[PDB]
Amino acid sequence: WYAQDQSVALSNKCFIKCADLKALDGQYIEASDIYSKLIKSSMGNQWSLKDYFLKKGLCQLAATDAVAAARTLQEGQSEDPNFADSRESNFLKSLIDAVNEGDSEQLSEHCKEFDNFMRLDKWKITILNKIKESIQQQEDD
Amino acid sequence: SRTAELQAEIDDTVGIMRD
Amino acid sequence: AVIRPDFKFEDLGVGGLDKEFTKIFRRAFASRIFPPSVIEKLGISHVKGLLLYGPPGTGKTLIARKIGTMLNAKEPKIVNGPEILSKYVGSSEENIR
Amino acid sequence: GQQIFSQALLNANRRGEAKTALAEVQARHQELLKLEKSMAELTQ
Ligand SMILES: Nc1ncnc2c1ncn2[C@@H]1O[C@H](COP(=O)(O)OP(=O)(O)O)[C@@H](O)[C@H]1O
Repeated sequence: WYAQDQSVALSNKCFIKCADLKALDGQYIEASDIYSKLIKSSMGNQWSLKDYFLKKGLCQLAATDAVAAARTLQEGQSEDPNFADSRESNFLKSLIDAVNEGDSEQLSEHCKEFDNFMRLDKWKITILNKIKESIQQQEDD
Repeated sequence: SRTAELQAEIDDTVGIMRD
Repeated sequence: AVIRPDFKFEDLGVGGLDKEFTKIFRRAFASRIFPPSVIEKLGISHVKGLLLYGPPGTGKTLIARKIGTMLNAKEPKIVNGPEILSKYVGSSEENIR
Repeated sequence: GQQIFSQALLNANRRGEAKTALAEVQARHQELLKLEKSMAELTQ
């Protein structure tokens, strides 16, 4: 309804809440799609944008789709230079790398490194734990 | 000294925007 | 302590040089066999330097390699000569000390 | 009755090119990170 009213800002506040809750409910693909909408509505308008790129990638990792996460990283690095040089981009890259290697310890290290400089909120911790569990499950399987 | 002054100005502007 | 309780020198590779081994053992690690109290009671100081030399290819490096493992010694620190030198001023002397 | 060569040593003096400064730049980086964080809140 806010998008129809051309209130990009309220629409984004609502879609952030929607994507966050969808990701916490395990609907990671749909949350990633809402983050893609938030990115597109925010392009050319940046701090929230980095967060949007990171969260999109994290949802994709929680869906065990590291290729989509790598594409999201490349997209963000090409389309928004602030994501290119951001800690969020480097962190998402490091998480993609750890997921492709199946090294749940390296992922936990990168999480601690990131947390020391930019505190992980409860949402990121939950999603990162899910990603770690998916790695450990592949190791156990 | 220039960077510290810049930091001080940014902190003040953060305060004003928070208000 | 200073020599392993389980060792007899028959196992170690070095062969054909037995007198030299006895001389080294007698003049180098002998003073560190007793309890310390005797040495000061006798007024004798410990030896600090040992020098080995000979023609190229006689087995000295073999002795150096195997002595550490053979005689229950702390892992000896091995440094090649020309590795000490360095570029920046004071780096070499620091590296020695 | 004799000629000689020439050989180089050192780059500066007490300090060396490996750690040239190695402080005047690191602490500044910490200042710049603080700047970046404050800008993050201000723009938000
Ligand atoms: N008793 C021995 N005397 C001399 N060389 C030996 C003896 N036993 C084995 N070797 C062999 O000879 C070589 C020892 O030479 P080395 O002492 O390293 O030369 P250098 O005296 O130039 O250090 C090694 O290849 C080693 O395996």
